[PDB]
Amino acid sequence: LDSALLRPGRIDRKIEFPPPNEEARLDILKIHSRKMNLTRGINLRKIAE
Amino acid sequence: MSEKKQPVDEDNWDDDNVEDDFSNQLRAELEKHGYKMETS
Amino acid sequence: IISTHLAKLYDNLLEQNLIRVIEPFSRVQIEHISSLIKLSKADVERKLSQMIL
Amino acid sequence: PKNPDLRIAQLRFLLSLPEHRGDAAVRDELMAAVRDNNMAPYYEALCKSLDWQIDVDLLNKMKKANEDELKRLDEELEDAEKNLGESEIRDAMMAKAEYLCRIGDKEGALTAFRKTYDKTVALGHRLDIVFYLLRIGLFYMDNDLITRNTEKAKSLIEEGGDWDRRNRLKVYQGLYCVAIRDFKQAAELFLDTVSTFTSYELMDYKTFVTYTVYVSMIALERPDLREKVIKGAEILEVLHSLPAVRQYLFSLYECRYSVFFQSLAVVEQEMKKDWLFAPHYRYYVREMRIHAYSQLLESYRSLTLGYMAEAFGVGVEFIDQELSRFIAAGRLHCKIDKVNEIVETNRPDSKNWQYQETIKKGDLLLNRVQKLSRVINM
Repeated sequence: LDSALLRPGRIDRKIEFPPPNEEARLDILKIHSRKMNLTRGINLRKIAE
Repeated sequence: MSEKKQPVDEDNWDDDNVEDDFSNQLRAELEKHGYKMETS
Repeated sequence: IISTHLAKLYDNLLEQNLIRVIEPFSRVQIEHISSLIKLSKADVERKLSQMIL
Repeated sequence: PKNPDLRIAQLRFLLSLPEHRGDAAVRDELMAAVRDNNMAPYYEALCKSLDWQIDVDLLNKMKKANEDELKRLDEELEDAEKNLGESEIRDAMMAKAEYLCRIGDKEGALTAFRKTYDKTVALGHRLDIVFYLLRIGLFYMDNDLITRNTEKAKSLIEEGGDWDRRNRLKVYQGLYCVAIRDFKQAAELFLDTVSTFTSYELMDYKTFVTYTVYVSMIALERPDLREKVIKGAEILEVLHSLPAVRQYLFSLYECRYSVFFQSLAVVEQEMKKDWLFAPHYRYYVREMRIHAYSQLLESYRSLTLGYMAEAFGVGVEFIDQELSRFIAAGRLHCKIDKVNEIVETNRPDSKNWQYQETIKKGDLLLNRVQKLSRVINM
């Protein structure tokens, strides 16, 4: 992007968003798994792995 | 209002029907049948 | 796999002719339905009892 | 916290109602009571208990520890509001107000729960708060307060699917429908037994299996029994660990009539000792009797009365007095002969018995609207 946009007085904060690790792939499966009709015994950890 | 001059002074109904048909009858059947295996 | 399913097929096909020959009448003796299925009377009696149960 | 909180009330049942059996219940109930900061719910349980004369310092160390959690809330409310997050006062006691729900009574629960209900703009906290109000609504048997937050609960699951908030909820409506004598709705809320989980209130899933089979054996007929509970691999293998309940269920299914009464005294006696089935153990087996009678008796017409003693259950005069009160009770559709020693049956077409409930409901609602009509306009 622009160096004039990379003027240090211009931008106040830049925040990086990494791809999720094994910990943060699990909870999106957790929140996303809410509206599904499941079966008891899934072991979501393996699915995240 | 509501003075009513005095001349003298679920959870509850289904098991009360069992208290109607089943008041003082059997009550503790655990041994009468074991006492009827040899008689009957 | 055939040897597994022939008994369960044999139960359904037992009952399939069983409802067939019980049709045409109102009352009959069990000795005639045993005669016309060509089978016994005790197992047919208990099996008919399973239907009305 | 409210997750082991049902065992507390079940052990209050275990303390109070068995009169001879009140020693180990007041031992382990105290073992849980005068620790984990419990203050309020056992003063009258102490009245039903013995004296326990020096409980004063035991109450003082725990109202002191309660005062510690209260005053650190009182150290949190002013730091939370200085640089505010998502109303961090109600975000602290939106979690510690369940601690105040267990430790305090329902008031410091309720004003903080209806307080914090307006904080979170999504139901991911709200519906769990409402689950907590449901669980205390069982605890104080708040039969009117459960009717509110059941509907207010169910009003939130439609956005999303939320099956850990709907199937979990069905366990609450099922335990309410078996708390009351609504068995056909209890098993129907207990229909799945698949998404039902290794719970907190039934930490054994097999206890949930026993409950749904004990309500299902009344709740459904043979077709449903010869398809549903007999072909489920998820229902067979869990009572494969049960010797008694597997035999108690199959003896009715395999027409094993005489041995059915043996385990019937076992399951009924356990039902007498059990919490939450103690209101209706007397009504349960008298349904089981007339069901087992009608199942066998609607097979034959010319079946005699002295056949059922040796093949069904011993005592000819016991069968006499037991069927006399049922035909005389107006059910068990047959007509018994006596001095030629044979039991006759009949068959009623659904023209009279289906009409009887109509005149019952008509007289009920006529009583209702006539009573209201006398109430309003003076």
